[PDB]
Amino acid sequence: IFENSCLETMEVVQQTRVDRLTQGRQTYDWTLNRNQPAATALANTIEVFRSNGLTANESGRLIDFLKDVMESMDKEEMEITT
Amino acid sequence: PVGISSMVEAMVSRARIDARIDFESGRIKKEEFAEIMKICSTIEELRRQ
Amino acid sequence: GDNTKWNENQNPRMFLAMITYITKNQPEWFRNVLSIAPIMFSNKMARLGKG
Amino acid sequence: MERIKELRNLMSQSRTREILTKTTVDHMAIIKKYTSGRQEKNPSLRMKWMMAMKYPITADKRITEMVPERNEQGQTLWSKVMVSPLAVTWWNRNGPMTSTVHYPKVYKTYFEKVERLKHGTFGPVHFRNQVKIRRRVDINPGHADLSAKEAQDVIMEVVFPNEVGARLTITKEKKEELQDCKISPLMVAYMLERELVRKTRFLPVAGGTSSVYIEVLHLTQGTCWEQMYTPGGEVRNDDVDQSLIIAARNIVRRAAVSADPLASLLEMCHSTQIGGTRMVDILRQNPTEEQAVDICKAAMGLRISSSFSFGGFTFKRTSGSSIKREEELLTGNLQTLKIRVHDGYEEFTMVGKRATAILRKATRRLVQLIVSGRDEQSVAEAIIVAMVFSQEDCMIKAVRGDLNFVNRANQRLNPMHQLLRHFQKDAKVLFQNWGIEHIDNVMGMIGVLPDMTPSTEMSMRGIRVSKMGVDEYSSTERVVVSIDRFLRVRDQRGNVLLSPEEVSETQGTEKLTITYSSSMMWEINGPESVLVNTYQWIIRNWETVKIQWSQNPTMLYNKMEFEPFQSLVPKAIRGQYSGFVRTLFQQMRDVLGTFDTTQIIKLLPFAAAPPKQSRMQFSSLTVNVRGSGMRILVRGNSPAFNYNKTTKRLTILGKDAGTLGFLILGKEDRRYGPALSINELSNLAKGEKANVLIGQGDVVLVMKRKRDSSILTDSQTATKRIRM
Amino acid sequence: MEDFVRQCFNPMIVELAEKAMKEYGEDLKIETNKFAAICTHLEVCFMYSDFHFINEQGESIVVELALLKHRFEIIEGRDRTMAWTVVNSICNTTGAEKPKFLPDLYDYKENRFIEIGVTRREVHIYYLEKANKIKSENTHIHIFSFTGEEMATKADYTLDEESRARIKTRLFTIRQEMANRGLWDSFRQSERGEETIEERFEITGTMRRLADQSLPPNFSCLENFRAYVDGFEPNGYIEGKLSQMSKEVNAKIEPFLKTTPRPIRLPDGPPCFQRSKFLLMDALKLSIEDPSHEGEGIPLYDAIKCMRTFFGWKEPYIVKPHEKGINPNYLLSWKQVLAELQDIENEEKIPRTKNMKKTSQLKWALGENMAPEKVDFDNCRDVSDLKQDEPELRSLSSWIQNEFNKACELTDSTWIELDEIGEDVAPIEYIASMRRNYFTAEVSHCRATEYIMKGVYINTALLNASCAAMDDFQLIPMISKCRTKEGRRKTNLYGFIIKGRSHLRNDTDVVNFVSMEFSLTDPRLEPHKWEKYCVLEIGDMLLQMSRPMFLYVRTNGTSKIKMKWGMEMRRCLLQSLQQIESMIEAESSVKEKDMTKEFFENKSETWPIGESPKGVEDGSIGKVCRTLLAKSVFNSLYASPQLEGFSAESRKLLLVVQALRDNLEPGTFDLEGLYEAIEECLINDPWVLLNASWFNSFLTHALR
Repeated sequence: IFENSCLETMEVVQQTRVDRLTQGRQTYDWTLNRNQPAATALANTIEVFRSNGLTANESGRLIDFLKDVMESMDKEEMEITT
Repeated sequence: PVGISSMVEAMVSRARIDARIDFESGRIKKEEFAEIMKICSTIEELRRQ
Repeated sequence: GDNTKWNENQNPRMFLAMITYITKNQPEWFRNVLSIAPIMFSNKMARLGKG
Repeated sequence: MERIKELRNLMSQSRTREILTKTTVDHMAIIKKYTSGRQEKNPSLRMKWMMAMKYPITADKRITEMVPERNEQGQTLWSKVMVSPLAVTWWNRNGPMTSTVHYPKVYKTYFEKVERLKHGTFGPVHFRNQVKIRRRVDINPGHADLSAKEAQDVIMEVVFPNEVGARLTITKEKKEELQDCKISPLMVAYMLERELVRKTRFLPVAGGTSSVYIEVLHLTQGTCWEQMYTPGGEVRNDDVDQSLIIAARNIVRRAAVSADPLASLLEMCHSTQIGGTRMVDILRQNPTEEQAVDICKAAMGLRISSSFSFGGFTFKRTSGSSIKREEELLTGNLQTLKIRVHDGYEEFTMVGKRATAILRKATRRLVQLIVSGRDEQSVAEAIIVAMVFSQEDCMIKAVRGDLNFVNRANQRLNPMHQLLRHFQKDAKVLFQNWGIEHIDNVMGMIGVLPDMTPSTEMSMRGIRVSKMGVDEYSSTERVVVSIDRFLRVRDQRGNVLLSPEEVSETQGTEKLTITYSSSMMWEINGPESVLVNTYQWIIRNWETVKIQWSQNPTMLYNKMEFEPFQSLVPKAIRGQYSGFVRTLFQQMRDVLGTFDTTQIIKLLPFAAAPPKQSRMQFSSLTVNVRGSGMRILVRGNSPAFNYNKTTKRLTILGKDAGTLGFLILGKEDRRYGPALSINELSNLAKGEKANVLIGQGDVVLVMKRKRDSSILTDSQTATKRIRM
Repeated sequence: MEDFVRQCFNPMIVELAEKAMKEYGEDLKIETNKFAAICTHLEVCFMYSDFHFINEQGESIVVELALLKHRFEIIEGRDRTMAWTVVNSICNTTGAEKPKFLPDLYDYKENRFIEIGVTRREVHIYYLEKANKIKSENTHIHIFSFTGEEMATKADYTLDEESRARIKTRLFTIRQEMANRGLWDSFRQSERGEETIEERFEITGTMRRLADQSLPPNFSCLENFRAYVDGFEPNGYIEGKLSQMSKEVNAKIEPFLKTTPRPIRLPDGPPCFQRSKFLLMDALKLSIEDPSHEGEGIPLYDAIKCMRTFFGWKEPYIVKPHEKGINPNYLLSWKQVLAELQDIENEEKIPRTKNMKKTSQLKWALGENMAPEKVDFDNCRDVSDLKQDEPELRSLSSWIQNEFNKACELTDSTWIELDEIGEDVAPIEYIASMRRNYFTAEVSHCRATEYIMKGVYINTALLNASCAAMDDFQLIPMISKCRTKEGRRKTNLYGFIIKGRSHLRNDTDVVNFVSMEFSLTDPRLEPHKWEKYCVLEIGDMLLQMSRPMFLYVRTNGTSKIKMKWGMEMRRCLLQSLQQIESMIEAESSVKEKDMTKEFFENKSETWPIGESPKGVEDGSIGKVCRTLLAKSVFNSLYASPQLEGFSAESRKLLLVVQALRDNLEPGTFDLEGLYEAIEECLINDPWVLLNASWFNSFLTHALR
């Protein structure tokens, strides 16, 4: 059962766009350090990544956004513009 | 929508084709058509930077 | 039945372990992707709030 | 110009031009989902507060010249463009009466519900402890079985033709009947998508299968009651898959007898046509799960369900594994049988024609079984196939007689199917030899006796017949198949999944018109169709026949597409006819130029027979259809061969039989004029290299085409260079 | 993706790609993009080689469906060994140096080796890669893309015009197909030169550092952990860990017989007061029997014409104080109410809404007098008293049971305008109608319906005023409407409410208010009930007993959510119906022709609802309907988290009592824990304590 479930999940992670990340309830935006709606917090994070050297999410893949999140923790300083 | 072209180029092509068709067969002012296509070429040059 | 204080006893390292067993013999990138959430939950902070 | 002006003043700000330049059209769907999300300020309360307010409606500016400011009592309904809700009632009271009562053609799917309610005769309410039967049913009336993609590709063509994708009778019908009486393109598109797209889901029902019964499920079924309801008049798609089922059954039955069943199955599938659409496309895009349909899908490489078929019943594994451990066994009548003994513990759920069951079986021992069906003989058949699969030595010793069961192709069946087909007709030995035990009749579970009589405290060893149905769990699984040359499908693990030997449980009516055009099937549609299909094939492949008759025609004669026609001329004068037509064709070849195509088409199908040296001539040739002998002449037209001289149409027994978009060159090239729209029905003198905006994206060059380019035998002849 | 490829290709190319992936052990379940790319390459090669023959001279022609070559030998679709054999054969035949890299096709006319590359990225980069990979040797390169571009070596596109555009169109169509299916992932896989690799997901520092710190305290690197998990042996560690665990860890079943249930403990202390937002049984109506016909009707003038119908306004001599606070401010605020009412004839324009003056008594009664000022801790770092409280235990009182008893009684009016429903042309529709209309008839005239409508109107008016009166104290009348027995519409006035500042930005933001309600009950009868109330004997009314008319005034606070939960109080109807309808179905599911008309219409069936003479006093069906309605209503207005917790914890005890009554030999684990949970949510709420006494009575009369 695990291998079938894993294949289905691989299909999901290959096909999933960034839309599935906006369809949600209140989330925590670290850009403003406050609770914000899903789409607004997502746009805040996207723009603060694009202001820095993190522009992989524009390919449409959620996995590319996860790669951006991964490489963000490797950068020494993250500047937030308001 | 499906398409590899950017938003700007696709929209400009749609605008130019629509202007041509509603000027040639349809009815629209000649100078209005000229200004529309001038603005379209201006935006085409704008997206170069 | 019902499990009292069921939520606060689940250790994310256990989730990491069971995911690692579920992703057995699977490609390495799949395991590297799925195992991120338990690792982030193992090292996580709780915000207190207003004050 | 307002839109291009907005593009201009929008492309000025850097952060608003970077988005428009970098993001492509393909990703627009992901860029629309970025919202503020301030909306849910108690919308009921907000609507009440807005209705309490004066002039909350928003309209355009054309109301000024259409409705008055003061009504007949001096009440204001304007502002400066806000509108009082009273203005809506005013417009409905005395407004522009128009002829758009044409409405019920786009909203047909709702008037269908209204009509099903009009003649929806009712029935009594037989209250009972309703138990949910987990079925998978479709919820759409009259949708012609079109998936979401192929339906939206028709919507785009009928409502937004100038921006269609880069890719059918409904596309003409709807475009015709709502041609100029369009209401709102988005509304029409949504309504046609609701009307035309299929949708099948997993619902608990208590007697409703068709679309008419599920649309009104809240009326018929409830918590602990049921209402007998009959709408009157079924829908299109509950019997569209039935013809495909019948076609697949007949195709598999005819392939199993052939020399190479797999290649036969493939050719028959790619050549068969169902309701205007080719079979293989339906197979690739149809969610119908049947044994012969799974055989057909596996023959072309498509995924099917892990469920394996035994005794016409499809099994699903719930829990437990097994090991092979082959073993020999002696029957109750001294017959050695090598068998695959299912070892270990297993749990199965078997779905059937009209009966289902839950089985729990250990190594050569049936532990538990819960069966529910509709007919007494049906639950008997279910219990028989279950006892056969149980593998207990009780039924092995209960085998009475030698087991020699062969397939329709004279093939030794597997010992499993041997035992099954043996016990399937007379099984009263196995019942009286199985064993009886006591039960408690709890949770609505009754027992069965050897005489097929219900009992409250006695049943078979480990058996229960359930009242109010067994819960039918149909889980969806898709794993690749391993088809072989004899139409047997096995899993990747090596378990024999399905085989032809259990497909025929009924004949077939074909509620929709079915067409087979390959070679081997021209005998189901009576002997009368043999002639019309042979001559249609002749006229279709006439261009290759013309040169294959001039050169090496002995290979043209023995083509196996004439076999069904050869079986209609009597077996006695077949060789004489063949020799006569062959010597006539040889005289036509020797005296060059002196040959008419009409007589060649008239007399060719007789040359396929083994010729004999006939010392006699002929003018009339006989063909037997339904026992009646029809003649075809050698001079002039016959009722069997009616070729109109002027019309040039060939008519065979009243039936007619023959007579004798674009492609992209590359990206937009500024040479061949400015770009065009998809509306270019003017082919522009048929050369016309022109750039056009396709879809909602870019512009590409376009030229005409010359020859058909389809899915024909050219892919099959690609094999002519491989396997050399 | 994997399923999609099986659609847009014929079975032969699928079979060849499956055979070709079995060359290097490439499992197609993972490398789906490689499978797609190989199928694409094969179909391109096939459509490339078809339809091209060589005439009697040295030129190429097109053909359909008599004896000729093909000008092209297919190399990619064959086995490795056979392909190399064919290449070496044609090279020894034509004398051309064989390329070191395996080509895809050989041309007969130009005597060149044409190799095909179908890429997703720019064709210029792919051609430069194939050139830096294959240069200075006579090997022609032909590169296609899904966008329609095409690049050959030195502008020598070695085909016809249409034969190439057919392939370009097929590729564009495949692109659109996998585009609108969301399957445009392979743009990231073939973007490597080597078109096979799937997505690799790295774990670099500051992330691997957290991964190595997330494992159990037996490893240092997570790779050791994953290798340990990969090879695992279920040797029976469960039984060993069980043999090692102490025997005290057990779910020891303690049996449950009719002796073990002990009645629920009840708190002892000061009598419980009433905190309902408005007076339920003590409020007094002021009728005008006026058909102005409703809704847009202005509620301020209806209230003043309520006042116009009463005479005998005594000078306010206050009786029961609040015992903590400025008492005369209440009667001063009431006098201000009367003064502002009579002071409309000077305004010369009637206002539709009376905004009270910002008087001292009214600023105090609403608590707006400036409270502790907002400061920062930087300047109030130290003060002698800079401290920062659990409730007290209040015992049950006798008045809540009488309140409920009065809530179940029938009244004079109807209190509902229940709209119409269409014709009934179905048996289940007949049954539903016969249930709903009998329920409506038995419930309409009930006092709980008056409570529902009263709460709805009051909360609606207050919330509507909290939007436009966001800055001033507006006087809000407590108006209800009903229909008398003789069928004449009546407008009742229960009292007034003065609202404070209503800057309600959030939903939990509270606005303070003062409720002044009419009554005929002496607080001196039950002074413990009116703890938060201040009483003003305000007049005598014509009844001819001429009983004194009192005004109960209290200061309270409400929020937006508190108001809206109370505008939807008619849900208490539906809930009742469902909790009735369940009993009509669940208790009658065992029947062929369901018992529906025997549930109603049969007064012999009596249900236990009361215990006056130390004995069960069962009543009729209408008493049951009104009891459930009033129970739901009181749950709505006396809503408290104690009630929720009590329901949740007592439902379990009730279910186990029922399982014992069905003789199903039940048992618990920690009954003391359940009793602790029950006693934890019993502090001061009169409604919760009344429900607890009810459950105690039930346990007393359940053979336990």
